[PDB]
Amino acid sequence: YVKKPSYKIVPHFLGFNIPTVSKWIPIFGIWGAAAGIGALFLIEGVPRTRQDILSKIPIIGEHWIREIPASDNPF
Amino acid sequence: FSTAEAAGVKVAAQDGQSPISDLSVVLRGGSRYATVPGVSHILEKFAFQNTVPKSALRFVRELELFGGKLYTHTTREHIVLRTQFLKQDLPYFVDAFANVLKETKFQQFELTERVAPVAELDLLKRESDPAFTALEAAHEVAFRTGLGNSVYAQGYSPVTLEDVKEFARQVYAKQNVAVVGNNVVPADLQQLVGTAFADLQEGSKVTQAGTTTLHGGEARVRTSTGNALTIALPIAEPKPVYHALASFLGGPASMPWSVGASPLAQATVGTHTSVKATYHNYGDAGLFAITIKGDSPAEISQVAHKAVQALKDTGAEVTEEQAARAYAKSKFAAAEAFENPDSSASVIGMELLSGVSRIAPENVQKFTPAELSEAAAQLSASAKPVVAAVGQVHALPFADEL
Repeated sequence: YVKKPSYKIVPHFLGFNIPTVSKWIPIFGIWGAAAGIGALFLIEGVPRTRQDILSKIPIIGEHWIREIPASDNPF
Repeated sequence: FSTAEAAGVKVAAQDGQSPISDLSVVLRGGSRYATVPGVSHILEKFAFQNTVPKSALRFVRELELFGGKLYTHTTREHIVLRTQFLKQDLPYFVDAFANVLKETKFQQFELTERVAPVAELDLLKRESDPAFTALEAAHEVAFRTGLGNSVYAQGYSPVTLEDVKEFARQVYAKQNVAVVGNNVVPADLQQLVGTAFADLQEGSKVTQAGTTTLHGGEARVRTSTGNALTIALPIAEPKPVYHALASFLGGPASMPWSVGASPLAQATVGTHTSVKATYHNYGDAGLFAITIKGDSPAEISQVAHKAVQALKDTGAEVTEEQAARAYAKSKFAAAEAFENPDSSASVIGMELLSGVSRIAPENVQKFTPAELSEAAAQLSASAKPVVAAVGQVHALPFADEL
């Protein structure tokens, strides 16, 4: 015989609890990747981005190492 | 069902071999005992609202964790609160009933926002069937008060929180409460009721204000929502033969797409109408009714004439075959009533509260053709016929026409 149902209240805040949020942790990860890729793509033309980030990528990085010949540069 | 007593409360239980139990608290608090029109309906709807130990919300959320269900209804005699659950969860349900009877906070907001709106939807759903309305109207004409009180709360007579709280003070007392357990171990239930319902008031037996008086008459309820007609005959000495007579006269078909072999069923041939004879025993009075519904007032009128004729014809002669058919149909009706948890609870509830020992389906008396014809003769020649017409009332029959 059972006198009482068996349960506990999980901690919650603003209608979020850990079981729910933990299901979404990976989704935040992917959104963060999406935002990272998108941000980097937006500033790919900025010379600093090329110098500091993009040219350092192995194999691919030589796409961003480009020199104007001194004969063709007024400045 | 082994009848016992646990701390002054009458407890009946029958153990079985199934995983599901039904516990029902039957209260002597139906509409014949009502103080104000509609209070027994309101008190029924106030069951499992907020109690001091446990809120309505908490109760429903916990009931879903047990997968239990809750069923409540009001009759002219009782309020029945039933729970259906898994056998092992019995102690929770006993304690829940104890909280309802001892510690219900009857709060005005619950009445306005929760209880009364639900009571109103309950009634509107019932009235969608014009036959319900006709049979309710017939009781009102036949008895006026007591059994003639409305079962359900209506808008025209507003029940107040003080009304409901007073009635609950009378009804929720050891003297008006019976516990009925289907598929519950009887020894276990007595132990639990004895601890849980110990501090319930003793109170006094609720009584009908005034004696049951019988009257004849007519009720004419104009609706635009379908047509029905009840022909009732009030009975001053309720006798078990009227069950046999109700089943004999019959009305509903016993097989699909057929009319039926019952005298009242044969009265509907050529019409899209249905008919049902019913007998209501209320201990000290009874009501024998024949209700006819249909979409055509002309057809209802036609069937009503044949219905009265059928009853007169029965008063003349019934064959031996027909009397045996009535015994068979009546034993069956008794058996299925004792099986259905809804009606079962109230049957033992009437044995526990009132004292009317139950008639087991196997002990249903066989009435001779003499006894049946005599019962029908006594009805066709009644001094107080009731007729309740519902729908296009200008086109339905009157008592004096029948």
